[PDB]
Amino acid sequence: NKFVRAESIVAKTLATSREKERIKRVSILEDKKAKNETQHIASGKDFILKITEGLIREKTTYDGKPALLFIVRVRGPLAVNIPNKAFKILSLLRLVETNTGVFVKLTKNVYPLLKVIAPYVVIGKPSLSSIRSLIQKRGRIIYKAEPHEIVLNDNNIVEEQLGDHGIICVEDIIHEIATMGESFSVCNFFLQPFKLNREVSGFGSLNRLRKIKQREAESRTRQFSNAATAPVIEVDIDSL
Amino acid sequence: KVPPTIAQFQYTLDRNTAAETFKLFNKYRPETAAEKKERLTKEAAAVAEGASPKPYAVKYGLNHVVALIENKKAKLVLIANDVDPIELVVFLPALCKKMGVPYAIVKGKARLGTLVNQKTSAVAALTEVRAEDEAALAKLVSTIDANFADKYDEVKKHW
Amino acid sequence: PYEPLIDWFTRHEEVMPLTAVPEPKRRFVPSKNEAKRVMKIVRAIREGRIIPPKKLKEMKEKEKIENYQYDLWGNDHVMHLRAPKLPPPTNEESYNPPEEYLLSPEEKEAWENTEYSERERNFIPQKYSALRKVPGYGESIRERFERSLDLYLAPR
Amino acid sequence: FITRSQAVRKLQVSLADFRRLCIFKGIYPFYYAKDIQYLMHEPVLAKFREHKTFARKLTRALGRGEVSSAKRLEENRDSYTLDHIIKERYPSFPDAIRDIDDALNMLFLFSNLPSTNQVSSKIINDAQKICNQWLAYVAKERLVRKVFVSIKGVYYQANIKGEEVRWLVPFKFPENIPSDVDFRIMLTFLEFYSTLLHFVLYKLYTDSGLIYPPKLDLKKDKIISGLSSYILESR
RNA sequence: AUGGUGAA
RNA sequence: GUUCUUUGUAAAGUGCCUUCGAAGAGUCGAGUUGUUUGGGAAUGCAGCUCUAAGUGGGUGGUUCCAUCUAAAGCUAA
RNA sequence: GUUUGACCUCAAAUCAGGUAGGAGUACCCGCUGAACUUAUAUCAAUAAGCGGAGGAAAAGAAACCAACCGGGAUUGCCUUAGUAACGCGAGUGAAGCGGCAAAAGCUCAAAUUUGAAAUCUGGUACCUUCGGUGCCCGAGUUGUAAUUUGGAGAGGG
Repeated sequence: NKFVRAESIVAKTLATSREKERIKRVSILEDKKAKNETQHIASGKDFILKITEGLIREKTTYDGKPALLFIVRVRGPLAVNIPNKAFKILSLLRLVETNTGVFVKLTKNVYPLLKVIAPYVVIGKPSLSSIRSLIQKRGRIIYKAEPHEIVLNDNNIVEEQLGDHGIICVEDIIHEIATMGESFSVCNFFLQPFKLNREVSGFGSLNRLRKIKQREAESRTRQFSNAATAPVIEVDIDSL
Repeated sequence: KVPPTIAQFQYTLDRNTAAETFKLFNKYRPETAAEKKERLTKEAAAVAEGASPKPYAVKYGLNHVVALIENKKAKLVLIANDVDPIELVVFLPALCKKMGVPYAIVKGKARLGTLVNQKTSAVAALTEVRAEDEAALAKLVSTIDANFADKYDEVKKHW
Repeated sequence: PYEPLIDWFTRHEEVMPLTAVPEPKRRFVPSKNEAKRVMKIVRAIREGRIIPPKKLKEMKEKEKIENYQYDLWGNDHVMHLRAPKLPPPTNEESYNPPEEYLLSPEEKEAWENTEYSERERNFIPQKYSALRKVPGYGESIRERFERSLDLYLAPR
Repeated sequence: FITRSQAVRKLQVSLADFRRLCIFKGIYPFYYAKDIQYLMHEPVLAKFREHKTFARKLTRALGRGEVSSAKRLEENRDSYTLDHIIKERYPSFPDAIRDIDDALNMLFLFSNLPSTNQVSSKIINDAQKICNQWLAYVAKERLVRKVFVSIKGVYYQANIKGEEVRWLVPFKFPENIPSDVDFRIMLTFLEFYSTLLHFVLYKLYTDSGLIYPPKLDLKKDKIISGLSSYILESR
């Protein structure tokens, strides 16, 4: 294959070491917090940061009430190879592919994982309209061996797949996902999470400039705190 | 064949050294016409309704660079290897060596012009650099010296 | 004839420069030409000649949105020009049609096997039990593309 | 007649640009020499030449390594307008109303089309906004007369000034985009129909004494975003 | 001599 | 004359004190072959082998001194 | 990257903005140029021919003239003078100084603006149009903007 230079190897090694140190510190702090040995730590209460357009920063604590969250892959940092600790979490959510997104239920046990995978993904709480549009625009149903991933097309297919829990149409799945329904976990796993199209999706004179501008804006909009008690960063997913 | 003074060029820096030098130079791109014009208009608008430090930029003018050399003010000098009037640049390497100013020969005058918002720049030199890049400037100077004076110590010999 | 050059003159580095040329104050002082240009721009702005960049931004923000804010009215009669014929109405493609329109499997097989763009119908009417059971239609894109092609590829 | 290659050479324009101009002007073929000669005077050709010059200049600037210059060039650039091309093709408003059938069909089809690489999400959002405006105007005027749910979709017929224009809307289910269709050709029609529908909607709102473009209900836009979320005010 | 014209 | 504008830490001139302080090369010149003058030091112009220095070089008379700074250009009477 | 873009070069456009042809020719500025006519000299650096502008043209402010108590752009007249000088026969033939007419000196190259290519051609919208401003593009850094030509000149107090 193509020759590999030393600069890239050194940069990747340093970035991976930094990421591993951050992950180890965050995991150790979270484990101690769960043990209730909060006598000597930087902070005990959880924090969630909301950033929106000019930019305004809002810091709010996290409560035990369940909430709906949407997570989209970001493919970052640039020179950071995904570590095993983050690799397992990504594989569990099958979000390895870029631009992929899925819906998860916000719980106390999920907050440490969200913090661990915070730099790699962008999270937020979408509105009902956004969820409905996303579900009705894209979808996948695995059909019979079953090597086919044909897009969702018929309501009767929904009846055939689940059937038992009254899920007979796409609107039933939309309600179960948006609302804290019993079948929220079951439907989400079978939903074959969406593969959102990339932003620029182009290359050329104008496309290169647009991509450069988008990358420049991404750095300002998204940041990697790298702190042990780094609050979870939330953006307006409805815009996407 | 060609005399020793000719063929002294074309013994440019290696890929890594040239890339590092251009990366360092790209941090001191002189403001283009539009940038300077907008800055001046903003200053005028501020003055209309009611102390910056010395600006840092790469000195590139052939006459300006030659004036900077022979006074020991310049620290690094980049020399194009494709100057059609070769006589304009034949004396630059020897003059720099006599003055002791570190110098290097880079491939293409258009490459020098690109980093100075010009179609073609005969030479590109640095006089003053920010304290942050002072260590980087010294490291680049040492690397250029090692890769040019010692590696190509025979550049001034063997016709 | 061919011998290496000798550094008799370049062997010793020049410790001292060539000419003193005492430095002018402008080198240690902010540029005066820039100040002159700034004063000229200030004079132009005062004389109502140059719009400040903030004023230009404010004016342009109001502008660029006044489009489609004027009535345009308030053509094929030429012998060598013909109007574009519109498509005919529907051909009984109801989601819940009478059982007669439900083509038999033998004729449905012939419809499927036949070539494309030379077919009586682009669809197979079906008897769906409920409205909610109506599926999607991914062939609408192809039909619209064909219509667009025919619009500009019609030798009238 | 003059061959297509001959006409392109006479116009010395790119094949894609020539097709765009032909679609905008409605030329059909092997084309008449007089029609092609007349088409050469359209300002759209000058706009395309300016676009090509800007593209080459921007490529030069980006290759040189000056992002600021490219950004400034892009900011100063302006897109061409189809406002005057509409009038010549449709001298009278009734002609535009009659021809609005294909425009509405294409706009409604593209509104439900998912975002892809070929078409940016901005175009889809604009088409959805145009469709919402049209639906709100139709509902306010109560011009819907015929409904026919079919495999293709629901065939609507709005009696705009008694012209009973028939339009089709596909279902909301996801659509698998085929590779056979070339979106480049469809994009020109999309833009032309978007401009035509913008002008027609403004004219209709002015006739009905309604302010255009109306805003959208934000609280509804977070729940039932669509036709209902687009509030309209008479004055 | 200089500058041109014609021509079994 | 009448006026409307002036503009800005903007420009110019003189004396004093300090530090610097850059001048035209296939060019002069020699050689050689033709032309020019009534010109004895063919100066001047024309082909070509050759081709220099910057307290230097050219033009002259006396063992030194006198004048100028060529190889770039404009200017009404 | 088996790939894109730049620098440089070479060509096309019935593209936009520009100019040379020729005539006239007494005077001017260069090339070229004979014989009659008289004992290399002489008609003669003339006649004719060729090329280039004007109302005048060239030249013009010393690498000058002078050996004096020194003069101080070029130009034309008188004078120097029918002298010096040449040919030593025939003949050819100047110039300094002196008086008069008129008098204006300047523009580049050469040493860094580098604390800011600050210069300018062209397109466009306006106005107070032999032009001015804003914007845009290009020329330029292989040098356009300030000052200086020894009579000096430049950076500072």
